[PDB]
Amino acid sequence: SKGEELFTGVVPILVELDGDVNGHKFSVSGEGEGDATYGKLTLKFICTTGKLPVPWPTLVTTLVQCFARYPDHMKQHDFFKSAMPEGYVQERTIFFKDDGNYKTRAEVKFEGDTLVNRIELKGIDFKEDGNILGHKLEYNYNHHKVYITADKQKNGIKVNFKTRHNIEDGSVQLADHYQQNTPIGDGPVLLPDNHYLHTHSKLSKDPNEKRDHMVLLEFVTAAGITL
Repeated sequence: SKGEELFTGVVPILVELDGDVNGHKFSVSGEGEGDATYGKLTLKFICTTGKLPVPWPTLVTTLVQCFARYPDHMKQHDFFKSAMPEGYVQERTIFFKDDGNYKTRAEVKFEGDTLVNRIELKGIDFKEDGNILGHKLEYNYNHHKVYITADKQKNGIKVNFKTRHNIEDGSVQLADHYQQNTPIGDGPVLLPDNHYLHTHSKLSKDPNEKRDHMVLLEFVTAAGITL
């Protein structure tokens, strides 16, 4: 796709998120780069409003699937790049098992040479002693399978997946993600056959960063269509 040509090299990224979880407001800014040829993201995020009221790993999925590596035989199924530069709206509900949920709405698009992801998040019905507000999740991240199907009548896609977050005591907090993406522009997009993305992420810290933050290294590769 024409949009695909925008990802042939290293692309700078800006992320902005305004959140409100059980009335606790906060803001996060991130910057870094994506190299879709390798399916690779490197990003650093800061909470600019003070301490983050939720654990960092709960925000990873919210905080640019246009950087996925699509193998050559699957390039016709890459909705995300095909929507660029005009971009797409990405909406989710994330249901944390036995706990509250996030609803998110984001716009992902190019502004000059930069891929921007701007997001609004609202969290409700969380338990004060739960694993989220109680900060009981370990600072790490698992590997997931992100399922994608077409939504032709909206000229977009529907996406679903579950993430697994290690809890300090050895149990696992599940989060069911249900997601919809729509193009911002009117132009044609690639509507894919059913497939999925493999993800894996490493979370770390900057030893010189005093603010509450998260350093992230992530790899995303499309699969599920046979070669």
